[PDB]
Amino acid sequence: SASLPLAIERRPAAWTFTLSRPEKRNALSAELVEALIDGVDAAHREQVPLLVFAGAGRNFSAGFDFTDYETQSEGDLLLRMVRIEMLLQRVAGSPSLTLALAHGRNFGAGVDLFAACKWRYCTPEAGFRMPGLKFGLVLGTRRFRDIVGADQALSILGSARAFDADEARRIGFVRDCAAQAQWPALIDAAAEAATALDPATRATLHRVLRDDHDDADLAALARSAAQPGFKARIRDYLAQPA
Amino acid sequence: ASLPLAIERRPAAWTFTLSRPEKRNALSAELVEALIDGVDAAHREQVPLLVFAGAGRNFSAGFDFTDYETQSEGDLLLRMVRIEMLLQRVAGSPSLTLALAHGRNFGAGVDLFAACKWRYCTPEAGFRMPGLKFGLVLGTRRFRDIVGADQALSILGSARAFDADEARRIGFVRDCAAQAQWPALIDAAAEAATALDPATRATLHRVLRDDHDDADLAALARSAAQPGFKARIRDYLAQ
Amino acid sequence: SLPLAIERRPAAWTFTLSRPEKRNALSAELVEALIDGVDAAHREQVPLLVFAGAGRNFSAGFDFTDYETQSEGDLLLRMVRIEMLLQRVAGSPSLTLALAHGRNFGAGVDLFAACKWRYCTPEAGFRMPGLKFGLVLGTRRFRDIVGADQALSILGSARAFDADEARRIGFVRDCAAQAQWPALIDAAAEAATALDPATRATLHRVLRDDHDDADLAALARSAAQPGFKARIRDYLAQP
Amino acid sequence: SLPLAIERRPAAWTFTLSRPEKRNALSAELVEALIDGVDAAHREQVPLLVFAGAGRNFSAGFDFTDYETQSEGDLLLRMVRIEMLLQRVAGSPSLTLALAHGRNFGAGVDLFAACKWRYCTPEAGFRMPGLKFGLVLGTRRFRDIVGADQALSILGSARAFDADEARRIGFVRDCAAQAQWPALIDAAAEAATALDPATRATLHRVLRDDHDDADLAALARSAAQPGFKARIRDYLAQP
Amino acid sequence: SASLPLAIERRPAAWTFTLSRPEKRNALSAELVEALIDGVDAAHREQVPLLVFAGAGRNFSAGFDFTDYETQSEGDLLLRMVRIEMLLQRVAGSPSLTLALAHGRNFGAGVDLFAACKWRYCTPEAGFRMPGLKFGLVLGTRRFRDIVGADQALSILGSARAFDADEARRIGFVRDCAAQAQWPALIDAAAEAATALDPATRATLHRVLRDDHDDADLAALARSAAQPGFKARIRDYLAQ
Amino acid sequence: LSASLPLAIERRPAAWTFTLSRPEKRNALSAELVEALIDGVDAAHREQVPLLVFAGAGRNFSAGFDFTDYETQSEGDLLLRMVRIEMLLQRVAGSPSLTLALAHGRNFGAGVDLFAACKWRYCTPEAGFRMPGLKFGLVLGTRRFRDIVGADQALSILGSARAFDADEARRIGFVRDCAAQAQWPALIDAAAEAATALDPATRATLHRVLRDDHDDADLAALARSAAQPGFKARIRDYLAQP
Ligand SMILES: [Cl-]
Ligand SMILES: [Cl-]
Ligand SMILES: [Cl-]
Ligand SMILES: [Cl-]
Ligand SMILES: [Cl-]
Ligand SMILES: [Cl-]
Ligand SMILES: [Cl-]
Ligand SMILES: [Cl-]
Ligand SMILES: [Cl-]
Ligand SMILES: [Cl-]
Ligand SMILES: [Cl-]
Ligand SMILES: [Cl-]
Ligand SMILES: [Cl-]
Ligand SMILES: [Cl-]
Ligand SMILES: [Cl-]
Ligand SMILES: [Cl-]
Ligand SMILES: [Cl-]
Ligand SMILES: [Cl-]
Ligand SMILES: [Cl-]
Ligand SMILES: [Cl-]
Ligand SMILES: [Cl-]
Ligand SMILES: [Cl-]
Ligand SMILES: [Cl-]
Ligand SMILES: [Cl-]
Ligand SMILES: [Cl-]
Ligand SMILES: [Cl-]
Ligand SMILES: [Cl-]
Ligand SMILES: [Cl-]
Ligand SMILES: [Cl-]
Ligand SMILES: [Cl-]
Ligand SMILES: [Cl-]
Ligand SMILES: [Cl-]
Ligand SMILES: [Cl-]
Ligand SMILES: [Cl-]
Ligand SMILES: [Cl-]
Ligand SMILES: [Cl-]
Ligand SMILES: [Cl-]
Ligand SMILES: [Cl-]
Ligand SMILES: [Cl-]
Ligand SMILES: [Cl-]
Ligand SMILES: [Cl-]
Ligand SMILES: [Cl-]
Ligand SMILES: [Cl-]
Repeated sequence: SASLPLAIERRPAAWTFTLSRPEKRNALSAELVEALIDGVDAAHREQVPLLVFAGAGRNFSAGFDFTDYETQSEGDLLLRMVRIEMLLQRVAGSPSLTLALAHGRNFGAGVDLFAACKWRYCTPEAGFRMPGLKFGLVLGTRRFRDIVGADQALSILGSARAFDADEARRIGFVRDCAAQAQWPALIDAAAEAATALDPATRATLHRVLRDDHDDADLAALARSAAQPGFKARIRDYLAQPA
Repeated sequence: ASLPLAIERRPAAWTFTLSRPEKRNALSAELVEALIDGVDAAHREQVPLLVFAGAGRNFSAGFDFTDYETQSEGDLLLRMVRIEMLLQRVAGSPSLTLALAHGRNFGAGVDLFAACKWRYCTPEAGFRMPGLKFGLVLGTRRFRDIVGADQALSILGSARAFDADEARRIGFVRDCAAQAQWPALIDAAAEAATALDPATRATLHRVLRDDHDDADLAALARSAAQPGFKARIRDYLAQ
Repeated sequence: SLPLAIERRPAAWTFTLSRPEKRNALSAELVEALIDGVDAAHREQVPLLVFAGAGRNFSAGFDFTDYETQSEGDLLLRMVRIEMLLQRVAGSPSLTLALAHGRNFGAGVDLFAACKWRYCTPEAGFRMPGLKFGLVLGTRRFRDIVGADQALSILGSARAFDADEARRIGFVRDCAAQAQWPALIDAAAEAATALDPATRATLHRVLRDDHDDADLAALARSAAQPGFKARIRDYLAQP
Repeated sequence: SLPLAIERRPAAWTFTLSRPEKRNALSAELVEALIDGVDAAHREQVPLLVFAGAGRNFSAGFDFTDYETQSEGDLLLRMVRIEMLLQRVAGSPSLTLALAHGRNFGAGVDLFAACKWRYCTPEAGFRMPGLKFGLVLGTRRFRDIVGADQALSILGSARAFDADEARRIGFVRDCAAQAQWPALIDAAAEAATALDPATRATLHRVLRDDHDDADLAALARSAAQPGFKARIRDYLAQP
Repeated sequence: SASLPLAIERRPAAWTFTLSRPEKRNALSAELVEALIDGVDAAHREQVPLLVFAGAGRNFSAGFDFTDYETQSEGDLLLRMVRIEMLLQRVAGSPSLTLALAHGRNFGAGVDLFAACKWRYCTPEAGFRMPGLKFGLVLGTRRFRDIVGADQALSILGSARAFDADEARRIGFVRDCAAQAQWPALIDAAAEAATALDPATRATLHRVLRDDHDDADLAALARSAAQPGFKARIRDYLAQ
Repeated sequence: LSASLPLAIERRPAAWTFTLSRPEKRNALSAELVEALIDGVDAAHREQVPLLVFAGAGRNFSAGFDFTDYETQSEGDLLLRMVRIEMLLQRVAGSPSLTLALAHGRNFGAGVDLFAACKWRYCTPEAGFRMPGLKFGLVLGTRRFRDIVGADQALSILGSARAFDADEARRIGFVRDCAAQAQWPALIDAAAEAATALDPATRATLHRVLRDDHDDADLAALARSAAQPGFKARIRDYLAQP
């Protein structure tokens, strides 16, 4: 209880959530997910105009932390995936404007957290992969579809393949590519856009714009991770060469 | 040590008998998996009629809380998800489904009963879905669809018991029937189930059903995944 | 001799099925006459549409006379047009009243079901046996009236039900002898004209559970499955 | 003199409509007072909201006093605020209880209908006449309570109904003399507090048929039609 | 009255609705909105294949007319906004093909009227802004999103900002940037497309293609404009 | 004719290839061909074939509904054939298999809709497409087309009941890319690999989750349009147009 896997910088127009496990590729431990949920909930209570998501170290996030998954039960793993989806839905449906800034190699729920944010930028060298369908996981699927279209989503998710910054830009997954040196200016621009409307009107606008399939998404996640043999499917995937 | 489930296979019907007499037919993970396996097998074979009953003194006491203190929050979530996956399989069955209740029934046990299309109980039977007392949202909309939003709020809102007479009044059971009359009900049900060709029976059930499976599973998952689940169970089990 | 008689008064049009030597069975001609008549009434914004049958009954439904000489496609088309008729009546901005007597079958019962005010003679009978030959017609609209439990029992066994059972389950408002019928029509004409045409249309729209597309799709699928004529043949042989 | 009294106890807030010389008619001020009070209760997560009327009745609905000095826009705005209040009550996380007596009209009946537990005195009456002047207010909520059949009967002829009919059609839980009202409030307070605040909220959300947007849209279209004030004038005119 | 705030040219294939308050930037008074509703209803009854919308003078439309809003009640303002949304829904759901031709600087409900038309063109120098969210108004939101996508809708609506003709073309809001010299040829093409199908089939196609969220749109509009303090929010915005 | 083979089926472990084989009739969909396609697609679904490939022998993919003996057929016969076509299209569009279509030549109506029902869609640079059925009141494939190309482009094409070429098809996202026939074996191999990247159950779930299901609305719209009295006369008038 003395670590800080999530750093939160609070300013009047913006809170910045820095995933802070840089020796573990910002992988989502149960502790980090719970910290994110708490932070996001607090920001919604305080009607923070802009939430910024970033990662310390070499990347944004490698997604689910598979360290010691062998010593966790099938139930333990299901709970952690459910809490991840609950987090993603809170970020996706936020009354705050949300901004994500990705760099390095990003994976799974890490990419989904990025996807849940409305303004999305990455470094020209950044990379993304959502490989979970290889072990039967159905996470972030419809949200990714809503962004890039069903054709591109099938192409990418169906073969559980990587895609780079250029491809991410082409398919509309990122607004633009931007070096880390340009990130402070992007945050300022996002802060200005977020505060252009009052909290109640901003929340209403977000609610009106969003395609809400939260229940379908959570059901699909729950079913996928609750199929008997989840742990074995993970084991098989992690033993695979690429 | 006997198996927690007995399955009997006839041409027109399979009977699933819950058999945990020291545990009030409570749903262990093993029993739920046995039921899922059994119902899945029945569906592959297109068995016209599935019958659900309990050996001993009741239909079912729902989730088995034995040693819940030694299971993780995630273990308990998974078992609850698996129960809902079972309920949805039974509720959406292409087979005709019949449930026969007696004694005192609770929680997921009552929900399993509710998931069946033909529902009968002894005149002395009782039911309670107390799960909302520990924040659990299980079977809520399916119960609403049976009894109406008004009766559902009356019963679930206070998480209270109801007896066979109220169950009949509100449409929760078609009628009451003593255990001695059950083999005859099963025969009437098997005749009903084979009155239409299997594809037509399947179509009829699909056409009639109000499908909110995703909303149901999402609400279940959210409810059981809130931090402090075990502690809420603990507090309920004390009162 | 035309198969349909239409009486036009200012507040009400009365559609009298006029094939009393053929049990008022729905030939393609009768169904088109009905569609044309109902469409005309809708253009005129007639407050009340009344449906009745000359002779011994309301209607025996689909006319199976010479079905063997009609193609699988001809039969599908006739069923589709029946459903399009039923949807026009069910969704009418007019108030609708149906008056049944004698023995009534299938699409005949569905036409009756599509009307908002439903009355029959104490001796009237109803049967919807279409599921016996795989036909899915009027299923959801019947469910909306009597509830999924009662619809499953009646449709899933294709049983005939009487006026007493019809009243019990809410399928008719009440039983009334043919002598009480003109007063019922008068009462309906008054209720129909109690609101202005635009507001009446709005109320009907706001109150209705619309699943017209799901119903037409299910009908079309059910009747277009290869071997339709053969399923009808096996049915028409039964007990 | 204020048009609304609010009594706050630990488990309940009681909103007493307090315009007994004006039949508790809903002025713009009373509607806003009700909205502010209901919003405050929602922020406080009060288990139970009780609605009652001082004097001879529960409420006579929209206050048509000096409507001639109101523009059509003024009337639209007031109707919109009424619907917003009705939707806040109907969708409340609190248990809601309404206790009616005397003769009640329009939006008054709709406020009553928005509450989950509804009781009236043996001599209480109800009438929703707004469709006579083209108003579409509370229509679907009333339908959801009594069924499309009874809703059409009552709303389609914009007719009165007494306590006996209200009980028969499920519009009230029971008829109860005012002497029995303190015990009913106590029972409602017990029922409301049987679940924790978050769970009670989730239950209410899960059980409710939410068509708030269709309801507000229908209301707005009805009251924004050119000539709406003139239709009111015609309906209210004294000869 | 004797003014003609809306001119309607009628031809067998097409009716052209010219907004004709060029000294008031074609702003939508209650009278102009009612004229438009009457005209669009008449066209529906008469099964006109193509409806063309254009503005006289320097622009298409400046949206809601705020002249003497101070002397109108909060209710009067809600009513006028409700009528505008009802108009927009009638245009958006029209069995006719609809064509809008914009120029100059356009605002609010004027941009929404433009958006309600299926084929849309503007001059290279045209500008658009939907600023109403600055005073809490929720008008045309879902319809704009359906055209340009949630991402671009948020980029524009989230800061209630202007966008020019180049941006409009990029985001798919207009078919092309076309000078008024091109407009006769474009109307000709639209009239040809409109009459390619019979009236019943054209109506069916339009219904099948449209994402109908009319009730949610009207509810969101009504709630936004009925919030106590509406007139004051308008006052604040106009002062900026 | 029982000795004829209007549909050739090639069966391999990862892929079945359905080759429409009426090259003297522009691969037009007779009742027999539609029934053969339904039978074949149903069999593949039972056998959980990872990939279905659709192709046409001769000069094209398919000219849609075979009008050859329409005068000798009743209104009911024509309705039934159209309904069975929509049932086929819905089976293909909702397939748990990955689906690939390879178009060449001039294609029409239900032929273009069969192509549209497939997830991976490629055509030669010379391929042409037209869905003219709205000219005779037919409402077939309308919503699925809209879902692929967007309401704007769908209105531009269907509102005029007009042809569109391969360039336009690529531009609007109707085809993944233009590819000449020499590149087709490699595309099929790539498709088979993509199809087998996930296990059968997960593949089926991904497709289910990605798809916008409006099957009932689609079949209702089709049935209404083709059941309107005077259908055959509308067809006659359209076929007389020069
Ligand atoms: Cl670290
Ligand atoms: Cl962990
Ligand atoms: Cl385990
Ligand atoms: Cl990088
Ligand atoms: Cl992950
Ligand atoms: Cl993943
Ligand atoms: Cl959902
Ligand atoms: Cl799923
Ligand atoms: Cl394992
Ligand atoms: Cl035991
Ligand atoms: Cl266990
Ligand atoms: Cl017992
Ligand atoms: Cl339980
Ligand atoms: Cl429970
Ligand atoms: Cl009793
Ligand atoms: Cl929930
Ligand atoms: Cl008359
Ligand atoms: Cl006769
Ligand atoms: Cl015939
Ligand atoms: Cl009789
Ligand atoms: Cl029949
Ligand atoms: Cl039948
Ligand atoms: Cl439907
Ligand atoms: Cl079906
Ligand atoms: Cl007073
Ligand atoms: Cl007032
Ligand atoms: Cl009284
Ligand atoms: Cl009122
Ligand atoms: Cl009223
Ligand atoms: Cl409406
Ligand atoms: Cl002017
Ligand atoms: Cl004005
Ligand atoms: Cl310009
Ligand atoms: Cl404006
Ligand atoms: Cl605006
Ligand atoms: Cl809507
Ligand atoms: Cl809203
Ligand atoms: Cl050939
Ligand atoms: Cl043929
Ligand atoms: Cl075709
Ligand atoms: Cl076509
Ligand atoms: Cl659908
Ligand atoms: Cl249609």
